[PDB]
Amino acid sequence: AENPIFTDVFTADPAALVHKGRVYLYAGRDEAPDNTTFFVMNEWLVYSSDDMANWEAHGPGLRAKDFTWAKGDAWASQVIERNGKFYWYVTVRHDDTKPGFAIGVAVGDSPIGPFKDALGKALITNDMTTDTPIDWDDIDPSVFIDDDGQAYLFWGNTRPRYAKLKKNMVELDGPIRAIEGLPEFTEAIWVHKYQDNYYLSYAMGFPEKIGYAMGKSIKGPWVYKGILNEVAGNTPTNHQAIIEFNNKHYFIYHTGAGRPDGGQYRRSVSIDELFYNPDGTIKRIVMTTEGVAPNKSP
Ligand SMILES: [Ca+2]
Repeated sequence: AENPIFTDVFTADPAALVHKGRVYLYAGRDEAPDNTTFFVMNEWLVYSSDDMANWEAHGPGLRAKDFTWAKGDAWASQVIERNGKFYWYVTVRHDDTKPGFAIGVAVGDSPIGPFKDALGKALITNDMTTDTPIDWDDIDPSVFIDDDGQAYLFWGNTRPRYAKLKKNMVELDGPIRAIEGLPEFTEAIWVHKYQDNYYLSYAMGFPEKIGYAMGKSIKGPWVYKGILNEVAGNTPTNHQAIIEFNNKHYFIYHTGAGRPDGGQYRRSVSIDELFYNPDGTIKRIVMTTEGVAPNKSP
């Protein structure tokens, strides 16, 4: 379970879920030939584990070009289960009909697919959010289903936003709302709940750290609580996912510590353990070479 956990490919922008006693881990595959130009990402890979230490590779689960309305760029994504189906929210570069990055959604009958575009068009297009002129604000989706059954889509670079999702998971319900209270917000929202607190962690500043805020409701208000993760080894992007599995908590992220020539466009998923303080704040992550111990259900 030494970090990075996969040595034969470069993996980035991790997301994870727990389904029938296995963790499923989703990540973009970095195919950039070096760290000199830009991200080259075409497909997302799927892995699974019953102990957080030994991982089964399932191969590509989805490709950016699977969305007929996308140019490419298999950017940050997240998968969630509802009512027996799996909804995969993706960042992709939209074709020129609606210039800029966008958020798509695919649907699958199992955690490993087969996945297909659930809409045949984008869920969020760049032109739906014009309070900033940049064309990469509509990236990095995070999805959450609250205890009352209301689902929510969070996203954004520069401008943090969320909206309710309909029960079908593929349609917005009501207004796109701006989120307040996240100082130095950059991108990469992850939302989770533990006991009676909600947590919104995010990439903060640039080069990126991870900051986080706590709320008593999924609607906020969000109260900033400080740095969750220092700048990650040899990468300016710091992209995280937090899950609870078998009575432990896991901070899944990426570094540029892989070989050969890991770096900003050739990243590697890593995992370390996450610990709560009694008051529900989170101890700052310690990023390690050793990673996590096996934690299989007895
Ligand atoms: Ca926009």
